[PDB]
Amino acid sequence: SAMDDEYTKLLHDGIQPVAAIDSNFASFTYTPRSLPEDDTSMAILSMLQDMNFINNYKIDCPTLARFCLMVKKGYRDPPYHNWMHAFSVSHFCYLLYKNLELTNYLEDIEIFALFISCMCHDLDHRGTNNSFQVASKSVLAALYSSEGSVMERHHFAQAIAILNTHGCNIFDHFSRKDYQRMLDLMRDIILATDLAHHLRIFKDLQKMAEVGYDRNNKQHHRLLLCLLMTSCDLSDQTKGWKTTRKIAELIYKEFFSQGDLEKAMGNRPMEMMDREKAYIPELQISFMEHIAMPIYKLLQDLFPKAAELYERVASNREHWTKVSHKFTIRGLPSNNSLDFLD
Ligand SMILES: Cc1nc2ccc(C(=O)NCC(C)C)cc2n2c(-c3cc(OC(C)(C)C)ccc3Cl)nnc12
Ligand SMILES: [Mg+2]
Ligand SMILES: [Zn+2]
Repeated sequence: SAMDDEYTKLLHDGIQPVAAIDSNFASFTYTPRSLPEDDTSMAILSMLQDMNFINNYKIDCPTLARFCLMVKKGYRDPPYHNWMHAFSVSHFCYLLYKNLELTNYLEDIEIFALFISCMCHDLDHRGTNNSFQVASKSVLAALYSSEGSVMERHHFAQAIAILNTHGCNIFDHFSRKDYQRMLDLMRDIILATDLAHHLRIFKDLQKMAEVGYDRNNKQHHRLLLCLLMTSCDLSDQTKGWKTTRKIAELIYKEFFSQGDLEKAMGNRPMEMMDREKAYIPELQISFMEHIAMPIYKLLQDLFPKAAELYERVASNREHWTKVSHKFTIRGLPSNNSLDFLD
């Protein structure tokens, strides 16, 4: 068994220093997708240690090692919603911890829950959205469609299934109340990754940012966790052009595969899922304007040091505007043929 061998080294070789992973590993300029996938499990452990969670919560190391590999093994390999997504999302949570002084805003247990939620938040994704679940009458829809957020409820249930696997419950020494609290947090945070959820709380996120964050306000803590989670989920937009270009390729590959399956079921895909209709520059620009930029604008409003993140997202958006003309074929194709017209 490969996982047993991986586990054996992960446990007995010891948790490597974060600075050994990369000199700039804790910088907003670092691209965690640059890390070899074979090194990501060790890096998860390194981050957990560097944030003092292992020490503070007296996490059993054999259990944590098993847990981390189980979570990694719990992602499938669609083009975007795979383990490297969860890892880069978790890495961004670490960056926020290192760069934004979250301990002034959130409880220890809340920040811990956020990071664990980042690792788990897309568990067992099949490369299709919630609507496809319902449309295809999937098992996941049979379970959760009456509640909404079908995939996100599944992601959360998968995280719990991993905890309930023998030798994997990294929380099982917690007090009853802390155990209860952690799982409730993971619920709310993972459910916050449903865009329907974000749209529903957006006015509140705005009011919070307007009046000013009140660390004594429990609803403010919950809203902030949702915002932070969604900013981790979108963190590929905060790197350079190459990263936003690459992730566009990945997510549209994934989208168009869904659309192809929808067409085969005789249904009309959303335009952005339809490879015959989707115009990537416009769709990406729209996603940045309506989803990504307002989330980072909110983050900047709440955290002055998050300003560079918003500015990088806005810049990447402008770069999409600049390259859009390249999606129009001028002259002939690079094979000198108009055969594609037939
Ligand atoms: C690169 C990139 N393009 C996207 C393009 C379109 C959309 C989309 O759903 N548009 C809405 C429909 C109605 C037109 C999302 C996109 N997206 C996300 C994303 C954002 C999410 O929203 C929150 C809850 C804030 C995380 C949730 C899940 C995902 Cl996968 N992540 N990266 C992307
Ligand atoms: Mg998701
Ligand atoms: Zn995600």
